[PDB]
Amino acid sequence: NELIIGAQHTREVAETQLLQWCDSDASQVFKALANVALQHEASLESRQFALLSLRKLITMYWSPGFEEIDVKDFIREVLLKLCLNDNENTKIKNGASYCIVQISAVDFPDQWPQLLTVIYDAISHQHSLNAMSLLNEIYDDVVSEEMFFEGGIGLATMEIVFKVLNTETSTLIAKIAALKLLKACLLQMSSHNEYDEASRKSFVSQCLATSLQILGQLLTLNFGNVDVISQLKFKSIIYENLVFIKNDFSRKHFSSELQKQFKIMAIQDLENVTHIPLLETVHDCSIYIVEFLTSVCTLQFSVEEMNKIITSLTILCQLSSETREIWTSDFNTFVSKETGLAASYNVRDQANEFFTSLPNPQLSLIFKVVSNDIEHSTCNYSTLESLLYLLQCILLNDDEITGENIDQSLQILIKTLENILVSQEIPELILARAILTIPRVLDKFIDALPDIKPLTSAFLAKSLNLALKSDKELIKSATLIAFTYYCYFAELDSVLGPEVCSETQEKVIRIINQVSSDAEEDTNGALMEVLSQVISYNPPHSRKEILQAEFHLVFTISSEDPANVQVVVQSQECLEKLLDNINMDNYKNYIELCLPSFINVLDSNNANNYRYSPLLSLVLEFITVFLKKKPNDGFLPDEINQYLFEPLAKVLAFSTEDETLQLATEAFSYLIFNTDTRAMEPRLMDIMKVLERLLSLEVSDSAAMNVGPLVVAIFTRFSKEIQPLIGRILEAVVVRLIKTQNISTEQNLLSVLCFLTCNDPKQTVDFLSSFQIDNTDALTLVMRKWIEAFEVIRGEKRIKENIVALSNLFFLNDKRLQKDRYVQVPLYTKIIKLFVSELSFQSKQPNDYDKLKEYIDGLMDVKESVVQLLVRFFKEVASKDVSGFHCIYETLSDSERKVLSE
Amino acid sequence: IVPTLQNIVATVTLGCRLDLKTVALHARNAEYNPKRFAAVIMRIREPKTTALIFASGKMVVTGAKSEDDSKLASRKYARIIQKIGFAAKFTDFKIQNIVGSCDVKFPIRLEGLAFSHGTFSSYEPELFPGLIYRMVKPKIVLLIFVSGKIVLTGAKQREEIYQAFEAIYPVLS
Repeated sequence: NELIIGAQHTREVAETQLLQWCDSDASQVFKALANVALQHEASLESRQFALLSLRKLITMYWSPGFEEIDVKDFIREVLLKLCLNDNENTKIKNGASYCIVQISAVDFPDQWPQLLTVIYDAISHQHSLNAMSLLNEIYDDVVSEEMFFEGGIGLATMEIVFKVLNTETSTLIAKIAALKLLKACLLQMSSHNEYDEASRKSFVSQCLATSLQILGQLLTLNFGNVDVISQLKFKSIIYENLVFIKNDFSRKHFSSELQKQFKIMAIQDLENVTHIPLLETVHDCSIYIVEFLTSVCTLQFSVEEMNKIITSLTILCQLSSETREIWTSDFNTFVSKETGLAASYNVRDQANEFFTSLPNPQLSLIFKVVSNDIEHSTCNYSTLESLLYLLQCILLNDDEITGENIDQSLQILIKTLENILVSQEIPELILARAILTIPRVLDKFIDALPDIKPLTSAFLAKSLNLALKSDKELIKSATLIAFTYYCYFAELDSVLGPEVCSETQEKVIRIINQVSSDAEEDTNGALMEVLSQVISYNPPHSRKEILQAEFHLVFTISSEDPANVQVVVQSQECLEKLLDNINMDNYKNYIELCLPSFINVLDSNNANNYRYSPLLSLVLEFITVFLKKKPNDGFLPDEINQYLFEPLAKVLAFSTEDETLQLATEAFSYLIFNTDTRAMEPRLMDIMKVLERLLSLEVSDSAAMNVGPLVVAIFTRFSKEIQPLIGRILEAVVVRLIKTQNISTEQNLLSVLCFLTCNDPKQTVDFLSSFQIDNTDALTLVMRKWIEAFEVIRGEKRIKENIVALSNLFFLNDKRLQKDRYVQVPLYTKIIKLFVSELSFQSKQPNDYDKLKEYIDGLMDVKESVVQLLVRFFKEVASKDVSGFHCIYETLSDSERKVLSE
Repeated sequence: IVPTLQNIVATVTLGCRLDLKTVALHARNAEYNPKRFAAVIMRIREPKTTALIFASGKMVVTGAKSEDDSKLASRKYARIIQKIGFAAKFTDFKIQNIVGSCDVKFPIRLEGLAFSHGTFSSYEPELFPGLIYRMVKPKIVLLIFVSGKIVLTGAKQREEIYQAFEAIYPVLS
């Protein structure tokens, strides 16, 4: 007690004494602790605090996963009464139950399987409310399908459940946790559907069939008006069970007559709930109701039933006053919701899912009904707000809608929608939904409406002009979203004049400026996503004011929110769609437009030593993209280099972080590739410093991964001043290679040697042999490492170039190369057998919800296959025995020398 | 008549491994029931798609009626899981294959058209309606129904579907 009092930050240090005591004799410590909470000579809160100590006490020593029989048994026995005692307050029983669950999930069967017998005794004989819900919780802990059936436990559980649901005398509160027990049971039923076993499948089917009529009678049951709130909870749980049955089990297990009965009964209950923490209780209850209605969408519906559902939901999906307040005081969340980024999923959020899955005729009839329900409700506004959100819901469903009265109802509806916009007294939310939803009406009936085409321009002008004038940006905050939908199907660039297209652009651009100014990190995506679709609508002619704008938009917007992901990708996407249809002539003005902003990013990060920043990486990406987007003709004008080398040069130089160095290196190499040669050779020495450091101890192998493309880019320009620095390149490359411990990067490094020996083999081998690293020749270790590279080499694509390299290498006639089990043999002898073996193997020719998981699952190109080059090589060398090949061929084993000719 | 893509499969490699539970904890409109289709289903408001986020990090998504829509959707899934206490760079997006449907709406004498191919066309109407066909350039599975509906799968872009449609169109005509 006193020690518990002290333990329960001075309390933290005080409980350190208890922890130190536990370090000794943890086994005995456990029972001593259990006694404290057991005894009534301790404050109830103190006993709970002992309970909460027992949590961490158990983990360290009782649970081997972190790494006495009577003692642990005593804990469980005391808890039996303490946790399940009704006189105990909820907090104490809950703290106890946490101990139950921890000990059980790790030790229950071996230590004490009959714990369940105690639970059945309590829940059945004593009707203990705590006991049943505690059992439900423990269900997931240990109740396995095997133990469910073979353990026979599931049988006792289900029969207990039906017993309890028979007892009308049992309280509603009892039946709530009973129903939750029922769902816990259903989960084990879930997996068995795909593969069935006679014995257990029969019992499962009987369980389902029994459960359905119990749930039906519970539906028929009504509860006192004194306690309505619990009923709602009681009601909600019921429905969730229903859905798990329908959406998880084969049709056979649920009958059509049952579906119709439950449909009607759920609609009536939904109406009653509509007519009535209270509001959130009702509203959470309603969601599972609607979800079942969805899962039984297939069944036909009556017009009166449809009107029931409409006039009920349109009341359910009314947003509260506080949510109106939230989106009025902060519209940045609003978009996070609208684009599905929010977590909240209310009735308004589930109804939208509902109407999608309906088949055509039901959907069309519902559309007709809501058509008139709208006109009837125009007076009351919030009714129209929610009902318009719902109209959007149907409209979203892909299937067509057709109706002879639908046609004229649609003209009247369009007139009403325009009335919404022209009126200046409209509430904010409803107008925002109208802007966001009119495009759904347009898309759904694009073919239907003969006047669709001028109407698209008319609505765009009206809505966007409206999006100019709004003291509150929520209207604008929705118009931008609506613009993506507009561009979903509105080929306005084709339909509208290029001047008309550009003015609509500049229009949105100003809208984005205004909205962005205060945009929250939640929304940057949607804004720039509109930015992209606007970009795609740019019109040979080049109008630089708008393009300068759109670019600076892109980059400003990305600036504040680099870390986010859709911002990153749609940014790169935007950038690429500017550089379309660009020739060297136009390409200049883009040079000046773009490079300064990117340059300044790296310069600013220089204060951060080019340490990774999401904006840093994002800009390096942008500049890689620009680089790639050069017009095919010609080379890179030098001034591009004048701007790009020194910043990127320092980028590499200072930075050490792998991924950022890589995002730079790619653009670096690509630039150096496309660039014209004459500009580079003054930069050659600087490029050599770069390639050196990238091949250096300071930089990790991950950094060294993408040095390759640069390497070939260096040769692409010329070789004249490359040769004197070759030896330097070779020393740097080999010193990097030896220390590397990434097999992928090592393979990439060896991939470089093809062109190196392609230009000249003599200097390569001579220099490498001559050079000594710590008075040790690098050539021997390089050859050995190359051998192990073979031993793990994967990808014939590198191999084909390896043949080209070996053609250069073999004729060198290097004498030194001529000069458990470990293969330590001269190279000239070794390589021939390995390639002959590869050729010999190649002579032998080696050749919907399920399907998705399966849907998951070099430097140069040589047209000649392995066989052709190998056979011509062997004809030219074996006959001529070049490079000491006479000894190798005459002492060659004939096991696969005969298979060689194949 | 160009055949409308009735579905699209898209895949992406989210930067990091994820804990399915957290997703089911945080966004919690993902139903995650291990050992039965063991990867989290998610669905969003628009466009309508399902997506299998895998713990191992990669991802598949289906439901888009267009390449662009499939992209737009997978992006939202990346964004959402990123808001869930993880880092993920949306990379390597690709469309492993699609499926395209178009009905001629007039039955034809397909008995002889099946024999015209014979080695390719396999026809067992009593077992199940339709006819399974292979077209060489490029490889693509075609389903040709006496009813008239043509399904196509295996493509990677709209051009493959359109060209296979047109290549097999006169033969069936």
